Amino acid sequence: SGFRKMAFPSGKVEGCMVQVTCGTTTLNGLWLDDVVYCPRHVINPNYEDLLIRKSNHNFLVQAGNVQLRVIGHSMQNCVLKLKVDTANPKTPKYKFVRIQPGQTFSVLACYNGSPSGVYQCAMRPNFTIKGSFLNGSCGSVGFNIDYDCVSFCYMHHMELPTGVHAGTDLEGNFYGPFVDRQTAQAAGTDTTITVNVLAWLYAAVINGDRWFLNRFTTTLNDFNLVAMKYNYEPLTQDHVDILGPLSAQTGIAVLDMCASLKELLQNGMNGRTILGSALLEDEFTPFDVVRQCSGVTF
Amino acid sequence: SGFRKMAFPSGKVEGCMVQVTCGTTTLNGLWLDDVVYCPRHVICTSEDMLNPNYEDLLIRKSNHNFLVQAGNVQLRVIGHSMQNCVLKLKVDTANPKTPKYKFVRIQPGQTFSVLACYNGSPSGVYQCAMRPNFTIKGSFLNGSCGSVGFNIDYDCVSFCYMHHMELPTGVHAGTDLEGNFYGPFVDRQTAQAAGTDTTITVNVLAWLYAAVINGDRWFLNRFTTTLNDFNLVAMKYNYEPLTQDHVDILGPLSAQTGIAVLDMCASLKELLQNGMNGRTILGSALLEDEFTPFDVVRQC
Ligand SMILES: O=C(Nc1cncc2ccccc12)[C@@H]1CCSc2ccc(Cl)cc21
Repeated sequence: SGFRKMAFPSGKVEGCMVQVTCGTTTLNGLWLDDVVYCPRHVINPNYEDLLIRKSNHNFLVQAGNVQLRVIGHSMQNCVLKLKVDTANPKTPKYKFVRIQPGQTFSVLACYNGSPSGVYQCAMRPNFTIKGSFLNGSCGSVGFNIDYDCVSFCYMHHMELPTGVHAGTDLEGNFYGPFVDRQTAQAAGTDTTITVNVLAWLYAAVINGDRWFLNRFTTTLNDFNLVAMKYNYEPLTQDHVDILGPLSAQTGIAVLDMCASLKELLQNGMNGRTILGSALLEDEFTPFDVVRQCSGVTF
Repeated sequence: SGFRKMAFPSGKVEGCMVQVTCGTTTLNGLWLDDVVYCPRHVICTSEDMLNPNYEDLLIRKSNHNFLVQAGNVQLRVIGHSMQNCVLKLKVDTANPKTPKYKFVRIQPGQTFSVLACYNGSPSGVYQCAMRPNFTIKGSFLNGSCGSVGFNIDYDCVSFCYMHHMELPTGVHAGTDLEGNFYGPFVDRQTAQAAGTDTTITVNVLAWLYAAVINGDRWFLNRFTTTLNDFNLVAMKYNYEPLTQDHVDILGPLSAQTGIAVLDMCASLKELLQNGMNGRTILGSALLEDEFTPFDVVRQC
């Protein structure tokens, strides 16, 4: 029993964190094989013009107490790739994956190439992450672990004026309509990840919290008309299919749980909590719920 | 900016997790140097869990009865001893991945990271606090016994908890790494219940200071309070008494924000009286109590 916001074990990623210094800017790098990936803002910015002026010895890369020597550099979108002479012996089995809004991942927050914390979060529908980062956290990475394979999905680049964070996939493509420069940028109005709230309501049922259940069901269209009113993302037939295993396990049809959610949105919690929360939690995917309520290991 | 419940990076602990099997029972072990630490109840059978005589069950065991597995490698047990509720299995190989470590016993209100494991394989990491009633509100299933709680400070891993059991309310009980249980619990299947839990007041105050550091001030008020008046009110909401030690501990956060501890106590009293009124503090509609004053200074 119990339901916690759980992150993947970060060990396979800790062995990849390095410090990257260029000029006065120090941030984090991801050392995989003989390449160090880091935000290109380490170099009105014409990044082609800025990178051409830099030589390999301008980038000081530090892996623990060992300085790696840079033997090449190239840019791929908003990520700088520093070719190093040494392949990381701790390189795990990995993939670069781009995630969709609503998908969750673990973030290994780093400062000066040293991991300081690990937390679980979700890519918001507005493409920001509500992370916890300070100055020097740039280059910190988001990931998921599948068996023995680390799927890198995020690299931190900046903080928006509202305190939320913006970054790219490992190929340098930003999540969201953001650019890597000091300019007027704002996160769009956020919405609640509906499929994730439903997954969390199923997790509450699996943990013995049933007070919010009711005899009612709803059509997908009627639920979505309610979801639009409360700034909740539309629930698709794909989401309903994805919730299938949890619906079979608890005996509560997805549209039956949708009527519970509709009543919760119109009436509130009434002083009650669900899994120790007075708000509807949306940072657990259906897969996260199954994984935690079954104990899958890595 | 931002405030998350952050766990320590678990890598230094992952390289210590092993599987320990004794008969039909399989649980997790912590392999540090040439010793594997695990709950002693790994030696318990079916008609043993109610009233086990661990000394009697252990004397009947030999080293080869304990199967220890580190990844795909079976470690050879060359000795065994019991220290309180932990079994110490001497192995023939020192863990090359052993980090700099200490065994520390924590007090209620202290937080730590838990590396939840099944079959010696880490599955997740989360943050939690030792409740005032000595239980932890963890996320543990069958086979998670032997999973450990820890903090990392200056490259040193301080092991503070080892998971042993789940109480009937879904809360968890365990020991420090010397085998001493936290709370009035025993590693027996006899009727045991967690005491009434209370809110960790010093942690709620630390979290209110974290909210102020992050720009949220809506809950502040023009009032102050005496420590005694705060404790009389707080106890009525099942909040732990705030001691002068707690007030001293909150000193640095009080100096940083410019809000005296007793002025923040008056905001807390008012929040307990009024509730949040549809508002949130650091993305939460409840008062968070699993961040210590030290965690707040660390993260903010
Ligand atoms: O509680 C125990 N195991 C578990 C530990 N954490 C989470 C669990 C979730 C679900 C089922 C079992 C879980 C064991 C076996 C049951 S009776 C018992 C009595 C005393 C002692 Cl020390 C251990 C145990």
